[PDB]
Amino acid sequence: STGSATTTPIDSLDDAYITPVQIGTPAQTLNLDFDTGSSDLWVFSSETTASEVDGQTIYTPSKSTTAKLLSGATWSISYGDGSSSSGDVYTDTVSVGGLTVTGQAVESAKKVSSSFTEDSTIDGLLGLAFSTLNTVSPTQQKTFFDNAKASLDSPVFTADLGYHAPGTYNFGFIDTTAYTGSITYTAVSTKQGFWEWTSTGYAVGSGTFKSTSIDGIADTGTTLLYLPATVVSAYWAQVSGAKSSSSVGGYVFPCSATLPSFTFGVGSARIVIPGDYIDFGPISTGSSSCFGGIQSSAGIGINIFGDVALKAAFVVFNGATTPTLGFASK
Ligand SMILES: CN1CCCc2cc(CN)ccc21
Repeated sequence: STGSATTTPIDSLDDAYITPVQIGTPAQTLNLDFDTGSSDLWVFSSETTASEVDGQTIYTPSKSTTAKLLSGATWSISYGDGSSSSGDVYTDTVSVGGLTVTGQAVESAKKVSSSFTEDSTIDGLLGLAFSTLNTVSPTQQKTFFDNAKASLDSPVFTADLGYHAPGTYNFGFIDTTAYTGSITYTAVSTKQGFWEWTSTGYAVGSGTFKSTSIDGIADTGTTLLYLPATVVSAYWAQVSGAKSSSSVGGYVFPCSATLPSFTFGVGSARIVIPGDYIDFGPISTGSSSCFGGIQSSAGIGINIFGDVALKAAFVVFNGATTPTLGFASK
């Protein structure tokens, strides 16, 4: 089997991407945020505290003839920014782009943090990291991809995120028309539950490539590119007037600036992030200070190749017995 679904930016900055997901029978379509940095499929639901729902589409398990309470199971996830959601668990039929999994754990939110309530376009997250990170207790549950894997033509999914435009998540096949050149594959460590890999270096604009190992994760659920402070300082030093602002929470730059590209290495290959992809717009409406798309990871504990980096590439998440990541230009 295969599946193919379009993923659409939630706003004009590409802060996140939503993909329609069919849950239950008859289908209830929710727009979920496919997250390769986490491993829970959770949704706003008829069980979510009413004051914490503000415009999201909800899953109502009592209206699905295939929903079944997973007795005794609860979940609770804290994200890296401090956001959180928790609740109970149903199993139900879940389909993405024509690919159907029966018995998928659908984690129904009873509580969500304000950051989620405020995002009316996101109806939940569909985790695509390794199932070892799934938070369901007392019986950990598998991700949608893990459940689908054996049925897929090939045990892979691909992320092809658009810049200011829709893109595609495919399951079970490589679309060889979706990228240019060849795909360069690189090793993955699953020891932390992430799609963790080592970039071979970077360049700023037309500058020379610096060969240096940068361990990080491929994370579709994070917006920005978080890299070591040395790398990030080298990037922003090429933007006149750019500076790190403790009050704003990162590097900012004059909105009148033209930003240089940023290149990262994948083995001997190179992925170029155009300068425009690094502009996240005014820090507040009407400001002439703009927020940068490359930020320091120093306070995180891990480097994160988020959407800023991934949308410059066609990315293969190869879930074979020994997983690997593939990157191609496009
Ligand atoms: C608060 N917020 C809502 C928008 C989508 C989303 C995704 C993640 C996963 N990195 C964390 C928070 C969050």
